[PDB]
Order: sequence, then structure tokens, then C-alpha cells
Amino acid sequence: APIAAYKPRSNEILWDGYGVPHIYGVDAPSAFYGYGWAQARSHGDNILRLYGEARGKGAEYWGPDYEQTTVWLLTNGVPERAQQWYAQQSPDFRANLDAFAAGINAYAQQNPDDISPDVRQVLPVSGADVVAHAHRLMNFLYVASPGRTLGEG
Amino acid sequence: SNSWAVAPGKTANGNALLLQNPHLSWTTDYFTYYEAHLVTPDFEIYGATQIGLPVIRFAFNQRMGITNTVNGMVGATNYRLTLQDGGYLYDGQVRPFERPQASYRLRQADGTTVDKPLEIRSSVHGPVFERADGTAVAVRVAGLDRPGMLEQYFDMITADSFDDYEAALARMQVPTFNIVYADREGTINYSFNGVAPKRAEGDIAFWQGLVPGDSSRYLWTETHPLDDLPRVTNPPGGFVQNSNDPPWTPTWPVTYTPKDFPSYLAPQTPHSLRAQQSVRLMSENDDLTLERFMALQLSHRAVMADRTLPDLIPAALIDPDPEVQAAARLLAAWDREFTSDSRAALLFEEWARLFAGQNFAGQAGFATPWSLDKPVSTPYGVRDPKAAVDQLRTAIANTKRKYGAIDRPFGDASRMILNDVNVPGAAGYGNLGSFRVFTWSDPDENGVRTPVHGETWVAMIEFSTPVRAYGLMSYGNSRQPGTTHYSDQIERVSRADFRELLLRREQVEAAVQERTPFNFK
Repeated sequence: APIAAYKPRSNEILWDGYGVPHIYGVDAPSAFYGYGWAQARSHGDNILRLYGEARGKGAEYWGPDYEQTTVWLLTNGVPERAQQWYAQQSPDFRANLDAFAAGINAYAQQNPDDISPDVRQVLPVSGADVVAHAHRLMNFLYVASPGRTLGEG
Repeated sequence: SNSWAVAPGKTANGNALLLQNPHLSWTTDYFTYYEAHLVTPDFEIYGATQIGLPVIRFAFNQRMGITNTVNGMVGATNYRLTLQDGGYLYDGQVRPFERPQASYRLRQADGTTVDKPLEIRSSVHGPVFERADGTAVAVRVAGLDRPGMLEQYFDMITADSFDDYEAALARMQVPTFNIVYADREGTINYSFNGVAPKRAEGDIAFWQGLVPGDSSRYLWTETHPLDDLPRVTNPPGGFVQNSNDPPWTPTWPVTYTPKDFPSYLAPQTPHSLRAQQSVRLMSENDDLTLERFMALQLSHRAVMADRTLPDLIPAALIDPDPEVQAAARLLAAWDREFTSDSRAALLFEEWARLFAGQNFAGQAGFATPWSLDKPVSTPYGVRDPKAAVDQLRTAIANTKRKYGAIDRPFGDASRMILNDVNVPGAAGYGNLGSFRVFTWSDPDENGVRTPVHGETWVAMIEFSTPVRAYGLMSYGNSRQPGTTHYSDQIERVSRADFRELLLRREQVEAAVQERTPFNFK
């Protein structure tokens, strides 16, 4: 018999002294929104940069240093597959993904001066972007790295 | 990465114990971990995950928890193509490439962009690339038809029972990783997870290299279901573990052997000394308390030293060079632990770099080779003492070049520095036997080095009622410019002073320092 579960009556993020967010939501989408909000506040610059890369637009936004990854992702059809995977999500879960992205966009909109100038062009992000980054990380970084295919170690 | 799950019968209080201990770069952005807690009326989850991911990979709650470690699941095949007549030779015939004409923009130094064409070609295998040496390679990645990876993790970490957990895991939407599970019911489980292609021939080494791209004989089309993969549930040993080692010693005694699975699923290479330590630390201890569990996680034994100094020291003392004799006596007096005050550890690492290679994984120098029959006590000994002493001679020079002396305190050179916080280091390279890992960088002009990879998110959980858990994040919970939460945990890490993880509302309200109300629709 586990202890009684907490039932939130309002949406709020309670941050502790180490910057750890305790996100309380009245429903699932609300929790994902708060989580996206929190992640943006804590790691926004890099998250936006990564989502930009997952779109296959690293070269477009930041130049030559991101071109190889752009070619790797576009050639493997990552951006388009992400759109398909996004469309193939169950209605409920897709709603959570949208909320997550919404939270990231909201934080950025509320605190524009805290988003690094170089990654502001990435906004707004979508649920599809979220799926794209996760797809890249899993299949095209962990499972199949560009290094192993290109024989560049 | 390390992972431990202990059954009730092996603990003092009768509650399962779980260790989350991923090892990754301290700098690579997509590898940065973030700690968080989500609570709704229907679910609760606490844990860490890579930034950008909407679901927690290393999670736990009042009922269950999981952790992950890399298993290197070979879910992709690189094929060497034979180009001919505008296509590629396949089964004795010239096959045409499928191809679309794409284009992308490239940002210039001045801020403008230029348009660059990009032809995307694919053979029956998959997208085609050309290596610098001119090799034409087609990459075939499995599971490109599995869109539910994020929801699978979500359903796994919020499962109301082990059966529900397995049902979600069985969807096969998570393409890789070893996954360890534990719950308040007392169940523990280890799963060699991933989307593995079904092949009719060839061992793992074959499938990891360039495979012939001119034959349908090597074009797989199906993948293995969960039940075909190595798994262990509530073993007689009372624990499961994995420190990146092949899945052949996930518990002790073992419940299966390499012969029970296809030879292409996992390697049968020597288990690292860290992995050997993992098995010993669990199997050799009983009646575990959360406290003892946590103390064992800090283990930082120079196992490599135990395997080599017995032969090296005597041989070194034969050498007439007073410096070599001094080094040998220094190594002989060492307790073989990677402590901050160790004056012999740095020198030992330098000798080991030569004896076992830069990654410390070389096997050629040992007298007795690794054997699955003695999985935690081999390899052992120094095959060629005379050559090993010459290596020590060189190591002495290398130690002085890097650190300025052969007896510099380990923790004086090894430091963890974030922003303005500079604290002493302890523990070290996993391949030398250290369970707690800090992959120290090369030293700077002052002989100072810091972790480039290693302990990141570390947490130990006891599934009592209510659960009790402690943890730490090496590089803080934020990396945004100017944040006060980047270097605010490393000092505690240097003293192994873990934070009590707070899941209960009462605890959270007592520790809250900032509140962000919000609303969404």
C-alpha cells in the first residue's frame, strides 16, 4: 500500500535551492508544459540549438561548423521522418508533445532577453521538433553515428 | 555507466535498491542531463534525462524506477557498395539508385546565406554516402518504422505494475540500451534492450564492419522481439547489474550463457575491470542497507594494479636505475586506491597507458588471458616483465613531463573545476577498475586535469514506503549563461555528500525557494 498520491489543484513549478523544478499540473498536458518551461529556463540556449539542428537547419542557422551534421540528417531523412512520426503519435501523447513545445515557446516569449541571440531564430518550436531531436539522438547519434558510416572514427 | 538493482532478500530491510549512474561527457550538449520532478493527479516521476527530451529516462517514483546503460545494440549496418553503370551491383545485376534533388542554406561569416544543392541517393540498403577515401557506403538503420519511443518510455516509467512495464518494453520502440528495473513489490529486472535485426549468418564483428553491399544475402528485413533478447528477472543471486560489459554476467550465478543467443547480438570480449568490480561489489555483500549500498558506489580500486604490481614490482627492483627502484617502492607502498592523497596513482596510470594502451583496454600485456570461466579474476599477470620495466622507465618520464614529479598527490593534479569552484578529485578511469568514474582529461601547463566524462547523475533509491532516495548532479542543473546552478553541486560531489531527493509534497514545500505559477490550454 503506497503512500497516498498528491492531487494538484493548480499548475505551478516549485524550484528548490539547486534549481531543481518540481512541476505540478492539474492534467498531463499541463505537466509537460511546465516541464518544457523549466527545461527552457535551465538549458534553453542549447535546447533551441539542438532543435534547430534536428530540423536539418544547422548549416542554415550557424554555418560550416554545423554543415556535416546537416548533410547527415537530411540524407537520412530525419526532419521528414520526424514529421511522419509526429503525425503517427496517439492523440493524447501528441497533445503532451505540443504542450512541451508550448512551454518552451512561452518561457522564451516571457524572457526574451534570456535566450541567446544566435538561437532566437529557431523559435517557435513545435511538437514535431521535439520528436525530431529524440529521433536524432536515438537513431542517428546513439545507434548510427555519422563517424561509423563515414569511417571517420 | 553503471547500474545495480538489488532484491529484497539481499537487503537488511527487505526493500529493493536501485542505482542510477550514467557516464557521459561533461561538455557535449545533447548529452547534458537535467533533474526534474513531475506530478499530476494520475502520475508521478522523478529523475534525470538528456536536455530536449520530454520524458525522464532515469526515473523513479513511490512504486518503481529504472536506469539505463549503453549496450551498443547493433541496429545499423554499413554496406560497401560496388558502383557500376550509373548504379550499384546487386545479386549480379546493376540496380538503380533512388534519388531526390534537395537543397539547403549555408550561413556565411557575414550573416547572409548561399543555396547549396544536395542529391540524396539510396540503394535497397538505405541512404548512400561517400567516404574521404572514395568508398561508397549505404547505411541501413533498423526501427525507422517505430514512432513511439518517447511514449514507450513514458508508459514504462508510469507503469502500475511489472507486467505493464514489460508490456510497454515489449513494444520495441526504444532502439538500444541495457535497462534495469526495480519496484516496491520486490521485483528486479535486467533487459538487454533494442531493435536487433534478424540475421541468418555472421557474428557481431562481421556486422559491425563494412558488410558486402552487393548481395541480398546480407539484407535483413526483420527484427527480434523482446523474448529473443537476454533478460533476467529475480535471479537466485538477488541482484542484477551492468557496467557496459557484454550481457554475460548480469547477475551471479549466471542464468544463461553466450550459446543461448545469436552470435551477432553482443560481443564476447573481455569484461572491463570496472565491470568485474560491479559483480564483486554486489555478489560479495549481503544484508545491504541503503547506506552501505551508497558507500559501495564510491569504490575506486586500482584493480589493474592488483593484476600487475605483483609481477612488476619485483622486476623493477632488478633495474639499476635508482629512479626505477624508487618508483617501484612508491608503487609497492600504495594501497591501490584512487584517493586524493595517493602519491603513486598518477605514475601507475602512466605505466598502464603503455601496458594496456591509451584507453587501458589492451589485453596483450597480461600473462593469463581473460576467461568467461573466471569472469572477475582475469586477465592477470605481466607476460613480459622485462618489457614492462622498460615501459615503467618511460612512464616515469611521462609522469614527470605531465605532472612535474612521480609522486604528486592524485588530488592535487586531479581537480573538478566549474566556474570559481575548485575542489580535490578522487576515483578515476573505469578501465583501470574504478567503479565510480572520472575520466580525467590530459593535464594543462600546471599539471592540472579535470573530468571530461564520468559521474553525472548519480542516485540511489530504496523502495520502502515511502521511498527514500539520495543523489547528486556533477555539473548542476543549469548551463545557461550566468546561472548560479552550474557549479553549486561539485563541492558536495568532492565529499560524496548526497542530497536527499524530495518527492513528497511536504518535503518539496519545505525546500522550495522559487515558485512559478502557470496555466495552459
